[PDB]
Amino acid sequence: ASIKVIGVGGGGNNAVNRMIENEVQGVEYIAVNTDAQALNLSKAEVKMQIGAKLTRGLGAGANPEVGKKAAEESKEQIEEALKGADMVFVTAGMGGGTGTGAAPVIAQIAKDLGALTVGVVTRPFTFEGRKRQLQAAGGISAMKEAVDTLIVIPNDRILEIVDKNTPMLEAFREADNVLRQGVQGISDLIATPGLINLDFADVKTIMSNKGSALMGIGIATGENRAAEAAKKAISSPLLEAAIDGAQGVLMNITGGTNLSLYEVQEAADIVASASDQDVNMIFGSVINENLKDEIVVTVIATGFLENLYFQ
Amino acid sequence: ASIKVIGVGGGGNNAVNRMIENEVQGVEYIAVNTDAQALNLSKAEVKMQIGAKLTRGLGAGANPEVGKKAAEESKEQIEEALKGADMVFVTAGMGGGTGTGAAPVIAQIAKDLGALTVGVVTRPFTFEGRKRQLQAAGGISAMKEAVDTLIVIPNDRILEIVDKNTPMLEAFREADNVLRQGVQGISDLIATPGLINLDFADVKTIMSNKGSALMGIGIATGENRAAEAAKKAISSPLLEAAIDGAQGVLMNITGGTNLSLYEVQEAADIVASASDQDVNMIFGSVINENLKDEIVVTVIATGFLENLYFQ
Ligand code: NA
Ligand code: NA
Repeated sequence: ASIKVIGVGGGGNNAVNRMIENEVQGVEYIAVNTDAQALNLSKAEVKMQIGAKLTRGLGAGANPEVGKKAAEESKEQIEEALKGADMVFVTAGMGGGTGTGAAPVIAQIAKDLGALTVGVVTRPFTFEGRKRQLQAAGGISAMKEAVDTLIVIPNDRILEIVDKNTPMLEAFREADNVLRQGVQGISDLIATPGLINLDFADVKTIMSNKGSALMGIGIATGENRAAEAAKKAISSPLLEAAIDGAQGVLMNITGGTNLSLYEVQEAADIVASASDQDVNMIFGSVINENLKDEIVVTVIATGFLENLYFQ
Repeated sequence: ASIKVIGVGGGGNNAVNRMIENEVQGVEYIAVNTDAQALNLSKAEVKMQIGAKLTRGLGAGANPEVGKKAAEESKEQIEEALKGADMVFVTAGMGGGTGTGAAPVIAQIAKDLGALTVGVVTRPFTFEGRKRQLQAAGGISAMKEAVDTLIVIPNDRILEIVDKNTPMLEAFREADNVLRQGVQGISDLIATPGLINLDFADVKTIMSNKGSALMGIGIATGENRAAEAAKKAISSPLLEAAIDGAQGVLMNITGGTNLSLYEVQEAADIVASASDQDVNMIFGSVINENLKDEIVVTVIATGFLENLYFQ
């Protein structure tokens, strides 16, 4: 019901701006940062500088311990901002100071206020280096303890989706779009008009597994678009483990006014077929009138036990 | 000081028997099973049938939920057996009913009595099938929540170490020997006479990280045996992640009376060199007079964040 999306650090702030630009419905936005200049580029109504005394508005120096202390020092302000939320999406890039350190604090605060708490985070590109990778892993570990479900987006896999000539700036931009998709894929089903909506209880079920979660996105146009987009979503490089490993599955199929119930069910069947016979699966559909013939299928698959996929 | 090794199910019971056969010092042995016939093959002084009413001595039917309930029903008996332990090694194969379900209960009991609680478990061979793999992953997940450190031994990697003509029976036997090595590698350093012993506090440090732990074993003979065994241990297929990912490292070098302090330090240097500059590393050495020219180096590396190594 009351849904808040809280963007923590640069990548999270970008995901929040993308949602606002795209007029995503039914949610309140909160932008959090230690970097006051980055925060002043936010489009969010609620802009929350944390660590003012500690960081002086200059960011966390890529130190997760500073992001953490900043969040701890602004605990009261965060609690007030999230008060009464039924669901909170805590969205952040991992590997820096602010996202890595503050997001897990914010997540535990959201849990403590009684919110269904969903983390949506990116693992940094390998090109960012080993220190970024290691810090990110620390953050992902803390986030996993602090949320109900943690959706982890591997940025390296984005480089498998986009053109090989994609510039680095656009690669980051695409990462932040995938973050936005991880949030909107779920929130739209609860908040926005479609052929099939889900209530909080429905979502709440699959979003309360242990392990971690992954997402896949598929886009298609043309007569066989529903089957094609559904297969693309489950075959997505973002979905690093096959969906038959998942304990729960949510499917969102979004399209224009020419998307039919038959297409929704056909896509759902394909996803169900690739899943465990005992999966808990839910699905919905929403209409975006700016789509003509394009449809977008987002699968969120939860309950992957990390130990099963250890290299 | 008071060290207990508790073998839970068939694989754990085998590891316990191997230690007893090899006269491992300084530890008390407890064998646990739901299968009364398997338990009557134990050499352990304390033999603990669990789930007598529930399973009638016939085992858990490969159902982890039955192993769990059996352990829960014998909680009092387990608490009495472990009472006062300073350290408890909970050793089990994962993927069956008894090991998978009972070991995590036993581990949390050991934690609740104030023991430093180390899990040493095997992941089943792939040839055992998908159901075994999935059950095992569930168990590893529960064990990780219930111990201070969880050492995970991938049985498939044993097939990379042994002869390609090794029969299946001997493959299982080798798995259970690696389990024993995971326990004795640590316990011998606290309990058994050597060039260099470690006290509880020393171990306790590296055994209290988060994430999971891995082990590597190296064996060599001849003039350059110490350097060779140390390099073999850190290059071991059992050590599925490179040791520079670890937060803590223990090295045990064991040999006959011809093993020198120089050799111990040389091996320790090689291990330290391959580790993170900021690793917490400890090492010791013990003498086994039945070794002539052979030495054995065991590395236990703790604090691997599982998310970092997700496929
Ligand atoms: Na950041
Ligand atoms: Na068993």
